[PDB]
Amino acid sequence: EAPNQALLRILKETEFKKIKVLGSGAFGTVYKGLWIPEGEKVKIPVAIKELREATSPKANKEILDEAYVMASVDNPHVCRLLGICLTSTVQLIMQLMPFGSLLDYVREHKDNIGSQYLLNWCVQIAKGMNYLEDRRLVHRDLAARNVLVKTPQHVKITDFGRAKLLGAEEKEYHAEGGKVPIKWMALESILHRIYTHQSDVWSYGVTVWELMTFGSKPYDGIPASEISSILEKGERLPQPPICTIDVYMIMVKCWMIDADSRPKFRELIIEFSKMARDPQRYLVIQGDDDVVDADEYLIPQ
Ligand SMILES: COc1cc(N2CCC(N3CCN(C)CC3)CC2)c(NC(=O)C(Cl)Cl)cc1Nc1ncc(Cl)c(Nc2ccccc2P(C)(C)=O)n1
Repeated sequence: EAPNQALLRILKETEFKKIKVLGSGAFGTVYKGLWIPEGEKVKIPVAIKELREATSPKANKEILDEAYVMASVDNPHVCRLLGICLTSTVQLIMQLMPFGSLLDYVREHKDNIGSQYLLNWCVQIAKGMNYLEDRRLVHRDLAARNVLVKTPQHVKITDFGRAKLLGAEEKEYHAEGGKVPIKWMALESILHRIYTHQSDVWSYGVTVWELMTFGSKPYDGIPASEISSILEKGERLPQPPICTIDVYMIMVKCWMIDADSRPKFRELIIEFSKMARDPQRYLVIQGDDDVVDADEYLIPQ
């Protein structure tokens, strides 16, 4: 019920210069690029997104909605929406995450530092979510894929297409149909489309399991239609090899059926925080020019 005094910044399409095409597909097309606030003497590196290329006026609904959310978040572990450009096709100008998705990164570099990296990432993602929990925001699509790498030491949560902001008396979002990422999703949601902050904890568990397994596919082989029952019988993802019981037990708590006996993000920070002060006790792995980054180009507005 608090007034969302966020500022939406509209950018002249001339101020920035597309440069290459990082990925394309469902989202549409993301372009590595560069933004030069005029008469400002900084060059800010950016991703520039547009959903494919067809008019589809229902699409701009969705773009302008993710832009609404991102405009309303500001945390060191959540993606910064920089502004939009009101071209025929509407574009989201976002901060460039130079190292790509965490999913890729862990896959590409299975020579990944032990918990120092792994458990540090676990802390930073819990901080990210706990913030959205303050902001009464429910991500509904937490996954290794949707976490970007600014540096190997600093990650941020992205992709707010499915995000929903709870009203001041909304425990759950009661969603319509659609294609949903079934393997990352609480059961109460897979069955009753009831999404919650605690449902987001479950997706945090699958994400952690993704990182601990260096990129494995949840329930690989299984067909998503099965998942609902599989998890109803009592089944869960396995204990990843490098995982001590201490870590694996935390993952398993995020996957309880009663969502109120699942742990809270503020606790997840604390616990992983503790573990990351003695990383090797918990994770066992063999061998352990005018540019300004956006995190320093603070509001000219
Ligand atoms: C500029 O660095 C990036 C590089 C890449 N690669 C991946 C491999 C990479 N190799 C070099 C660096 N290390 C060491 C790893 C390997 C080079 C090219 C990607 N692509 C992916 O990691 C997959 Cl997704 Cl192809 C991204 C970015 N950067 C970026 N920044 C902001 C956003 Cl908002 C974004 N979104 C975005 C971008 C693409 C697709 C989808 C999405 P969305 C809207 C759904 O989040 N990307």
